[PDB]
Amino acid sequence: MKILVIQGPNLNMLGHRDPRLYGMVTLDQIHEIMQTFVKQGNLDVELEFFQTNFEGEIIDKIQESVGSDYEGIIINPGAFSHTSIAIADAIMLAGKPVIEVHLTNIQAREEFRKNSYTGAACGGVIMGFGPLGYNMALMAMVNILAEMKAFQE
Amino acid sequence: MKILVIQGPNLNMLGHRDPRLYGMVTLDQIHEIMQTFVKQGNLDVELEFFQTNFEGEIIDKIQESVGSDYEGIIINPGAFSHTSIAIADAIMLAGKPVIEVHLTNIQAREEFRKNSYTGAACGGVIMGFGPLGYNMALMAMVNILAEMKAFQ
Amino acid sequence: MKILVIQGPNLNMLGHRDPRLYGMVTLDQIHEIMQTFVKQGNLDVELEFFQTNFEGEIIDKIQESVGSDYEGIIINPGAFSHTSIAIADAIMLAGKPVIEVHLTNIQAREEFRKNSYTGAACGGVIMGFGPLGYNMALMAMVNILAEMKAFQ
Amino acid sequence: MKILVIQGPNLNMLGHRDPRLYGMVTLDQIHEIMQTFVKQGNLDVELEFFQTNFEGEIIDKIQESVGSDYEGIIINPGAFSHTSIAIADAIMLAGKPVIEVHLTNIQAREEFRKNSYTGAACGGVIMGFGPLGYNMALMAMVNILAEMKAFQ
Amino acid sequence: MKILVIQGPNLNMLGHRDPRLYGMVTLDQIHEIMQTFVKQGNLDVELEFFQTNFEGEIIDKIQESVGSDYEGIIINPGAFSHTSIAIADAIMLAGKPVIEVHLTNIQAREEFRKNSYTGAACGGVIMGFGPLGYNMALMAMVNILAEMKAFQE
Amino acid sequence: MKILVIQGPNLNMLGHRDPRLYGMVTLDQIHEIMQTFVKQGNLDVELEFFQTNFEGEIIDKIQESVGSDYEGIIINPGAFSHTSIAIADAIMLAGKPVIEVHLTNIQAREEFRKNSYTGAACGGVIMGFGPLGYNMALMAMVNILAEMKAFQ
Amino acid sequence: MKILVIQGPNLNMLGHRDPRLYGMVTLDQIHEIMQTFVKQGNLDVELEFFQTNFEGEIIDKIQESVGSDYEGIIINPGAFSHTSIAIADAIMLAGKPVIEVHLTNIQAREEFRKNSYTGAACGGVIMGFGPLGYNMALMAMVNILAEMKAFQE
Amino acid sequence: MKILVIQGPNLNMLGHRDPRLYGMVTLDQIHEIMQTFVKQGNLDVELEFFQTNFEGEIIDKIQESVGSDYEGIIINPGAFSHTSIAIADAIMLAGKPVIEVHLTNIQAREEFRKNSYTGAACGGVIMGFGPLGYNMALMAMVNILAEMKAFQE
Amino acid sequence: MKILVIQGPNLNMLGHRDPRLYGMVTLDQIHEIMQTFVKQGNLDVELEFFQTNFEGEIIDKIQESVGSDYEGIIINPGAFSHTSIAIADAIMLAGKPVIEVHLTNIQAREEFRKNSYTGAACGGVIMGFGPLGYNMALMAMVNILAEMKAFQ
Amino acid sequence: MKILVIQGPNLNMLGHRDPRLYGMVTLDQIHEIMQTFVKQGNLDVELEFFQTNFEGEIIDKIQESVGSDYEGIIINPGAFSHTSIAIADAIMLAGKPVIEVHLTNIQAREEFRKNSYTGAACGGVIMGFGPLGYNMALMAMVNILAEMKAFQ
Amino acid sequence: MKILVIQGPNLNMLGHRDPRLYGMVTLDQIHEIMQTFVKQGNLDVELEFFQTNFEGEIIDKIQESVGSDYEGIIINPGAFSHTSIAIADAIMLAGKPVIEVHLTNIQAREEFRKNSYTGAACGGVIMGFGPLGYNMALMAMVNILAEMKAFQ
Amino acid sequence: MKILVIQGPNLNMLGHRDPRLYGMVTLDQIHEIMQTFVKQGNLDVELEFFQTNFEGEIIDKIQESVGSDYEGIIINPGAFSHTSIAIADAIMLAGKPVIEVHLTNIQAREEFRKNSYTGAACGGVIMGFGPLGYNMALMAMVNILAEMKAFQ
Ligand SMILES: C/C=C/c1cc2c(s1)[C@@H](O)[C@H](O)C[C@]2(O)C(=O)O
Ligand SMILES: C/C=C/c1cc2c(s1)[C@@H](O)[C@H](O)C[C@]2(O)C(=O)O
Ligand SMILES: C/C=C/c1cc2c(s1)[C@@H](O)[C@H](O)C[C@]2(O)C(=O)O
Ligand SMILES: C/C=C/c1cc2c(s1)[C@@H](O)[C@H](O)C[C@]2(O)C(=O)O
Ligand SMILES: C/C=C/c1cc2c(s1)[C@@H](O)[C@H](O)C[C@]2(O)C(=O)O
Ligand SMILES: C/C=C/c1cc2c(s1)[C@@H](O)[C@H](O)C[C@]2(O)C(=O)O
Ligand SMILES: C/C=C/c1cc2c(s1)[C@@H](O)[C@H](O)C[C@]2(O)C(=O)O
Ligand SMILES: C/C=C/c1cc2c(s1)[C@@H](O)[C@H](O)C[C@]2(O)C(=O)O
Ligand SMILES: C/C=C/c1cc2c(s1)[C@@H](O)[C@H](O)C[C@]2(O)C(=O)O
Ligand SMILES: C/C=C/c1cc2c(s1)[C@@H](O)[C@H](O)C[C@]2(O)C(=O)O
Ligand SMILES: C/C=C/c1cc2c(s1)[C@@H](O)[C@H](O)C[C@]2(O)C(=O)O
Ligand SMILES: C/C=C/c1cc2c(s1)[C@@H](O)[C@H](O)C[C@]2(O)C(=O)O
Repeated sequence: MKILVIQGPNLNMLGHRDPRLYGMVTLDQIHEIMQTFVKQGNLDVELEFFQTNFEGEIIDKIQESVGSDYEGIIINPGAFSHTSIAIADAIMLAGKPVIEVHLTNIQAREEFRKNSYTGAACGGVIMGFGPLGYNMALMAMVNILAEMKAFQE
Repeated sequence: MKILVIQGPNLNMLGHRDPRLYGMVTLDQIHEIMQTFVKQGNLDVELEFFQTNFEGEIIDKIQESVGSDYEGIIINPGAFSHTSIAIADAIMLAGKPVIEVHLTNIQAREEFRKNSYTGAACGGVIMGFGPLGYNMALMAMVNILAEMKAFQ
Repeated sequence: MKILVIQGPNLNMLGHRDPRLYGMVTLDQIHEIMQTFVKQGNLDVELEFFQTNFEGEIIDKIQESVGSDYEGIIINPGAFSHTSIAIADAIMLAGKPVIEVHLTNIQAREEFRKNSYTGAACGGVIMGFGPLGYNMALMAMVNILAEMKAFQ
Repeated sequence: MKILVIQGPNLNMLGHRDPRLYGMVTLDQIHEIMQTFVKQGNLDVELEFFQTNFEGEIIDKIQESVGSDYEGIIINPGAFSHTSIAIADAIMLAGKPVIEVHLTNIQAREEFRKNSYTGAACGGVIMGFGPLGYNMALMAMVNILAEMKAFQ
Repeated sequence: MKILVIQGPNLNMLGHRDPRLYGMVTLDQIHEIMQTFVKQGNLDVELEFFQTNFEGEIIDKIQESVGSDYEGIIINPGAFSHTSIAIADAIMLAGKPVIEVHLTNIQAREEFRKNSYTGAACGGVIMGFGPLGYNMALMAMVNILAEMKAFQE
Repeated sequence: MKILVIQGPNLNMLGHRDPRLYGMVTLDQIHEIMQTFVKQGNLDVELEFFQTNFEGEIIDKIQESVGSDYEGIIINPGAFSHTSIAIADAIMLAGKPVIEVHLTNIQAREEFRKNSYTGAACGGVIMGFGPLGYNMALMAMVNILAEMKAFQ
Repeated sequence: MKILVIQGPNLNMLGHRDPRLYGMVTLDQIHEIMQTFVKQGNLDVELEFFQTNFEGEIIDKIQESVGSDYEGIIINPGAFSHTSIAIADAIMLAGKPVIEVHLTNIQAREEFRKNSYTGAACGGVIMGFGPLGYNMALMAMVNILAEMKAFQE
Repeated sequence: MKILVIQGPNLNMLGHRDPRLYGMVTLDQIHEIMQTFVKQGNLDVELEFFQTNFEGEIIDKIQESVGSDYEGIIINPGAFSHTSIAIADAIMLAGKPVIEVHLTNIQAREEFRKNSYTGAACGGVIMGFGPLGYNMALMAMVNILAEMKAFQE
Repeated sequence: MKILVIQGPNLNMLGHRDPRLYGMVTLDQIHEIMQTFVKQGNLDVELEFFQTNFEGEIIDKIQESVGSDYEGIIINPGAFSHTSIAIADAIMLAGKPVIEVHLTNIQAREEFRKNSYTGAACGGVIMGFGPLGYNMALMAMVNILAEMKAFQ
Repeated sequence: MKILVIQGPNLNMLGHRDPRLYGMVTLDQIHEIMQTFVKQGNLDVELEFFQTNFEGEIIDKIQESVGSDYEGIIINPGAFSHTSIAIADAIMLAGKPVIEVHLTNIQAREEFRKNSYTGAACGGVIMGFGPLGYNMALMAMVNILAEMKAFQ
Repeated sequence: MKILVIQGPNLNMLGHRDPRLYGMVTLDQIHEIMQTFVKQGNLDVELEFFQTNFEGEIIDKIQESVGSDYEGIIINPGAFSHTSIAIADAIMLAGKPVIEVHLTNIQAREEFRKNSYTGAACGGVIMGFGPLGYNMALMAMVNILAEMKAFQ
Repeated sequence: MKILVIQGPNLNMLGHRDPRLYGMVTLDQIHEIMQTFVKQGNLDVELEFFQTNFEGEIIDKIQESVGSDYEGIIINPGAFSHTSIAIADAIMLAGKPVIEVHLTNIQAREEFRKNSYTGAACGGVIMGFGPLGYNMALMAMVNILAEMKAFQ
């Protein structure tokens, strides 16, 4: 099964900036950890990784999850989580399972980070586990897609 | 007269997703309905259609309108209606007629859809008629322009 | 089909006061324009016009609509748009098409004009086109009704 | 005991519109149910019923309750509950017991129904029991009037 | 000159209810005091008195101040002061001077009395002087209409 | 009919403290008044009374109403009305009729008493009648239970 | 009887700045108009005029209305109307009648002018009549002090 | 390692009430699934399960995580998530890792569920995965405690 | 005189956790300091100490105070200060002196600590002095009681 | 040690006005009570008293404290507590102990008295004890200073 | 050019207190830095410096700028920026260019510093550059005064 | 010094639309004025200019400032100032000085312009001076870079 990992604005700077707040592990390193999670689990999962600082590129990518190629999305929308009704609508419209991940606990930071339009549109949200949250999302997504398959059969 | 029809984020997914909310007519089907409204009315209107999920492509397109080709805009900014001061400002600086259309009644949904920066910047707003709203906007734009050329 | 045109408080003062805000066409002149739109289109539409400054007369009239004479309402509730839950409720219980019209763009004036209880209760809202907005509403109501009789 | 039952706007449409929210029992049926309750408990109570969509008619009627004819009021102000400081003041100035009734639970619907200016002016408030709430009010009104008289 | 005195909902109950809050002087007594103010001043003023509990009657009356019969309005809108955008618009549209009077200080009571849509539409507001406020409004209106006349000449 | 009457925090201090606000009738007296009301109307109703200052004991007790012993609850949550989402959820999950009672009019006191999470979860709410409100609730509960059974 | 007229911050610039908003009549001219109002009425009133841009000077002056010399105060607190809980408390503590005057209608301007801590502390408020409001306050104060005298006797 | 699973008010009614909103799987069934997760993983984890409808019992239990017996807590505070500053403080004071779990997405329900005092106090939050969220929390906690151990050595 | 010292949720963890926020003196050490303040002053004061994490145990204890044993309460409600209308109400109905103490300055922390329902219900509040605040409260309670017995 | 006692606007009117709100003891009487508390305790405390209605005189005085004469401030800013960021800032920059006192419980009055910029800037706040609050502050300041000289 | 530099409350404590927030450069040093900037660019500018903790002295001084002596004002109102509608009005009534300066970024501190009534009244606002901001203001003031004169 | 000047959405329309609000000077003219300012003060500064209507292009460009090419950024984010937490975070993560400029005074326009997420992330903010503000920023940037180097 194909799982699309979408990483939003500023995430490409992971490990390179503000280690104290977001950690030393880079985005390329998180994605290799996700692939090793699959390999070791022998999961029937093909991951695709996509990062962008553009709202419109995120939406275009989500819409491309139309065709029977991608089954689920794992998304960290970054700061667009708090502001983008347009990505939230794209998630609602996608009609495939979407899981939201935040490295930090967005309940425990500035008041302006508390709202997540996107996260409200997603089936589930994971926050404050750093990079591990992404392996937690994989685990979850595999289970959700298998349970959807059982129900269809 | 040249009329530019701008369709904002997610609008291209019409008729393919969430039919009970946004209906079964696709974006291509709305646009051919608008064309038929023109043809069948022998209106002297040349339509151009543009869809995008990018706020900046919308601004670029509104600014591209400045050069005596395009005379009015009919815009559905989608979710950017509620969030984009930047598009509101582009509308303000465009210095020609802009009508906002919404498929749904944005007073009757989530609280976060009630604010419209863009609609506040347009001369007129139409909402809740589905696709017919775009034909309503055409009727308006043609009367507005007609009346503008007489007053000049 | 019978269409009822309800004009709320102050609307009768049109063209006699504050022309730079609400224009120079009077309420009688808008209504004869709507009639001409019907006649000149050979629409099978019988218009009835009603103006009042009384919230209760508006409710009475919406309820009087219940009996298979009137098929849709075109309403400009005036200032009651922003304050009258009671008219919103009458609209909800009326069980037929209601379109709200506003002469001005109520997203672009005082903050207290942004809320519309009534417009939230209507299928569609039109604002900011001046008098033309009522012709836009007629076009809509006729298409809505047409489409309703086919689906029955 | 002469007890005035005032029914506010839209209440005359009971049973005739939106049965799923407000029930199939009509206003006339509720008033027969109140008389049946007065009989089958031998309350020395004479009911007077008054329905209106006019705020001012409700205020006129409350003021009429000045003369030693009517001893208490049972009121369902409808949507005026949420908006009418004028009816709340009329209640306050009346100096007779008033009891507010709502068919629905106005803590469990839209946010705009939670405020009741009127309810706050009343001695007590009943909500969410449908037509029975009016009998519950009768029960309390007879009791309140008894207490006042024992004190006299 | 003709001055219209509009008294809003509940005002007809003055002196008869809640003396403690609104006083012992009745509405009919305030209006006789206003007429005696004119008579004694030898003011060229004809007063018309109108009370109603209907928003629509107030608006109808204000609109009737169209014809060159009434020059100014003195209004106590009562509780409609706080709620009626429709009366505020009627005042704005009237294009004759309108003065708002409150018996009580509506800054010193419930929070819901603080907003006055109507008072914001009026040229001036007088509050908290009881019945005297109405003679204060007369004095003011006479002066305003005389000053308007001088300016036109 | 087994009907559980739950009385929330501070309610056991009735009559013993602040008589001017909450009356001189004690909680024990209110419960005798409820039994007297069941007798003098031959309601086939058995009352169980429970008072506590613990939120969790109220939730434990509502959950106990799972087994086909207790058919309905009459609750005065006290100050937990304004604060306890946990009791409101217990009410929602109970799937038996619940009716909320307050001695005072909680629309007419401090701003912090106006919210009732619990009341919103209940089928109906009664306030401002003092001890009588509990009898009013009984009346409604017996009726609600009858309607449910006729439907069964 | 002695009536103290307190004029708050910026009022000394009347007639000299922003004529369009506050008028051409200067503060010294308003005070002469008030004195002519007394003279012509033959009112038993001695006026004292005091302007200051200092909150503390206003409060000190109000407290000086302790001794049986001043019977009433007519105050335009200016912008301190909206901000000074300290002047509002001084008014409450004074226990003599105080009337608030605004040249403009503070209901019809910026949202930040709508609150009047001071005006809520005063028995009455007059706003939007320009200079005339001060003669309206005099009229009112004379009537209030005479009515207080009758009641004491 | 000992992991304490705290389940808050109403959770004991899982599977028995409102299946549509919270599911058919009971609380006792979730806890057996967590134990099978451990057994199958061969994790060095001893689970203790505790449910209560009492705020004070939750706090007492958290404080009992003082002694070097329990290393981490997995908590679903239920409705106390939104209201209990006292449990949030107990979490802050505990100085052991605490993970918050919600069955539902509390961003996508009533406005009153959006605030989580407790979740802000926790290192991480998981929401909207139903029962699976608890196995996701276990996975996370095992990883967090192992990483803490490596760092101490 | 008997003085009851009530310490609310988490207070028992003092000096064992978060020393930089709440200090290094334990709850037992504060209480023996209060005892020494009494002894060393030969005050005629008998202290009783009570800590709990349960809102209902606090209410129970305030109500238990009603019987002419206990003359005043010194309370630190902890986090319940900000949330418990139920304890505020218990304080109001207790009908004797209650002083609230907080170790920290609750005006100078998170916004959610600024509201104190309980402190609004107490005669006096002390905050920000650490443990010394409890000795300050003792000094106050003894002067308050002294002055109360003279006035009786 | 030198302790400066600053009394803000209106405080000089104590005991001469509104006795039921602020009591009958004058400002001079409070200050001689504080002196007696010192003398009778043989505290090594030299008090200086300052009252003013001027925000700037308060700031001037706090800044004048900078020079090794004055060691701590006891302040009642009066109404400036709720409005003066400028005094809050002066307190922050003063770099020595400041205790705020209020005669009344400012959590239990108008909503506009609940905010205290100044009290948020002080180490400790005392409110609701009347004049005794100033003796409480003295006790605190002496213990705070004592403890500060030992730690140096 | 005579340019008045007004420094508001607490500003005279620069360098003497809280160096970590406001720097180690004193107010006197900032004013020498401004003179050095006028020299090393030959601005025909004469500076006058005025610091005060009194709102009324700031208003008195702004009013003094009436007479054709002072052509512009450079002001750092301190905390009065956030609270003084009176100083904002004095700025508005002055009819000479005024420029506001803050040492710190008042968008990046407490929520209560974000509002500036004064800044809103000024032609421009500078923040977050420390002492340099005053030179930046000088630069703009000389330019603004030039533009006005070219126009003259 | 390589200094990047980023100009946000709508800024390329300077001088071409709404001259009354934003002036007649074009973006190209502002950038020549900045070069002229660098010359006539011999700042060893090389400017790079970048304008875009795309939020993501602004973030891409700020990230490009990672490599030791560009030492500081001067940014006018346009309307993204009020809405873009994403650009504010890019500013924060950049770890080079950034200075925000606005042509207009964003404290003196609509309420929706007062918030600046970006400005809050920046070292300083300049507003209301028109084109000159960019030179003021240059002045500060060269200084800030000097201070950092002296420290190096
Ligand atoms: C290199 C930057 C990573 C960021 C992650 C996030 C950012 S910025 C923020 O813009 C957002 O508020 C929270 C966030 O999505 C997270 O914690 O994962
Ligand atoms: C295929 C999606 C169409 C949408 C239309 C709209 C969306 S999403 C929403 O994002 C917006 O709130 C309302 C809206 O502009 C409309 O009703 O036309
Ligand atoms: C002659 C007055 C006409 C009015 C129209 C309207 C008014 S007043 C207002 O009271 C309302 O806010 C807007 C409005 O409904 C519209 O623009 O059509
Ligand atoms: C036929 C309509 C009945 C209505 C009743 C009510 C309405 S409308 C509403 O306008 C109001 O909010 C609640 C209400 O008073 C009730 O539940 O009884
Ligand atoms: C007999 C009732 C007189 C009233 C006057 C007024 C009422 S009710 C109120 O409804 C309104 O809030 C204030 C008011 O207009 C006034 O003080 O004059
Ligand atoms: C002896 C105390 C009785 C109380 C009742 C109530 C209290 S306290 C309050 O805590 C609550 O706000 C209202 C209330 O439920 C009622 O009016 O019945
Ligand atoms: C020369 C300035 C006169 C002013 C008067 C007033 C000002 S400023 C304002 O500071 C205030 O908002 C209203 C005001 O008190 C009034 O209209 O009288
Ligand atoms: C049987 C009830 C389970 C509940 C779970 C929850 C409840 S009630 C709620 O009280 C809370 O808002 C969310 C919640 O913690 C969750 O989704 O896990
Ligand atoms: C060991 C924990 C002590 C606490 C004290 C307090 C807590 S937690 C808090 O929960 C409360 O907000 C403030 C408080 O009451 C105080 O400062 O005394
Ligand atoms: C003689 C006036 C005394 C005052 C004291 C106070 C006042 S006015 C008030 O202006 C302030 O809100 C509370 C206060 O500081 C206190 O209770 O000590
Ligand atoms: C020695 C104190 C200097 C201060 C400056 C300022 C203060 S206090 C504050 O009171 C204000 O909020 C911001 C301010 O104007 C600035 O950053 O320049
Ligand atoms: C040609 C448009 C220029 C604009 C500038 C600005 C705009 S639009 C606005 O979108 C923004 O609120 C303020 C602003 O950044 C400024 O004053 O420089």
